Order: sequence, then C-alpha cells, then structure tokens
Amino acid sequence: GWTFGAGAALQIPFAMQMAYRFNGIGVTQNVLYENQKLIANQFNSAIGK
Amino acid sequence: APAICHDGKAHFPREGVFVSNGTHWFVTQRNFYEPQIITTDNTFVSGNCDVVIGIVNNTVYDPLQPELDS
Amino acid sequence: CDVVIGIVNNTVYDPLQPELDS
Ligand SMILES: *[C@@H]1O[C@H](CO)[C@@H](O)[C@H](O)[C@H]1NC(C)=O
Ligand SMILES: *[C@@H]1O[C@H](CO)[C@@H](O)[C@H](O)[C@H]1NC(C)=O
Ligand SMILES: *[C@@H]1O[C@H](CO)[C@@H](O)[C@H](O)[C@H]1NC(C)=O
Repeated sequence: GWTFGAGAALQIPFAMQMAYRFNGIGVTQNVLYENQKLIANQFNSAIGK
Repeated sequence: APAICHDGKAHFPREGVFVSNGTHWFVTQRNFYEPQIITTDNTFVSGNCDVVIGIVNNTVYDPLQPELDS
Repeated sequence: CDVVIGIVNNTVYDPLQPELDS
C-alpha cells in the first residue's frame, strides 16, 4: 500500500488495501467484499482492452 | 481477518482492523498499536456471513448486558 | 487521569440514567 512511501514497507493483504481505498472516496467498505469476485473479473477484463 | 461472524451476521470494524496474537482478538487503529476490546460500538453489521471471503468465527461482546441487570 | 497534564474534574452524564428503572 501507501506505507512504503511514508516509511518502511509494511505487508498487508491486498483485499484489505482495496477496502481502504474504497473508504478513501466515501463508500462503506463492506460493499467491496460482497462483490469481490465480480470486481476482479472486471479488472482483468478492463486491462485486457 | 476481514470480518467477524457472531450469529450468521457479518460484522465490520468502524475504523482500523482486527488482529490477534493467538490468544484473543482485538481491534486497533491504523498507524499505531493500541488494542481495545471488540464491541458493538466500534463495529457495525451488514449482510450475512456466507458471502464474505475469509471470515473467522468468534464472539462480539456487548457492554449493555452487565448494566441492564441493575 | 495520571499522565495528561491539565486534566479537570467534571460530572459526565449518561443517557442510561433516566431509563435504568427497567
Ligand atoms: C489463504 O490461503 C489458504 C491456502 O489456500 C486458504 O486456505 C485461505 O482461505 C486463505 N485465507 C483467506 C482469508 O482467504
Ligand atoms: C499555565 O501557566 C501558568 C504560569 O506559568 C502556570 O502557573 C500554570 O501551571 C499553567 N497551567 C497548567 C494547567 O499547567
Ligand atoms: C478529582 O477526582 C479525584 C477523585 O475523587 C479527587 O481525588 C481529586 O481531588 C479531584 N481533583 C480536584 C482538583 O479536586
């Protein structure tokens, strides 16, 4: 995540970081988990284009 | 862990994340280590438990129970 | 109250007090 820029790098699971980045814009983070799979399949698809 | 399941309901931390040294579970803020006991105050409930990936069974404590006895 | 400097005594209300009779 962002932490390595601030100081020493701190390991953190990727889904957790996605949840934080959702908090950053004002969407309650639970919305991420109940859709995780879907979002993933869009990401890999979008980058493909 | 991402979330905690109590009665089929899935809970989420109001702020910060859950950790555990093996003995017990705790909820702490992001940038500094300062554990506190899990509560229905600094948590909130949304949806059932089945949907989320990687949940962990545990118990959520409610401080109103000792007080409501009086 | 030991560490923080400038701390002051005061009464803190609790909304549970009016309805504790239940
Ligand atoms: C982490 O990896 C193991 C091995 O596949 C898996 O069983 C486990 O579900 C994973 N933990 C989470 C929270 O997904
Ligand atoms: C504020 O400054 C005065 C004068 O130095 C001092 O007597 C007083 O202790 C200070 N207030 C507190 C809470 O320390
Ligand atoms: C604040 O409360 C404690 C506990 O009764 C008391 O000992 C202390 O004297 C009080 N502070 C002041 C300035 O009276």
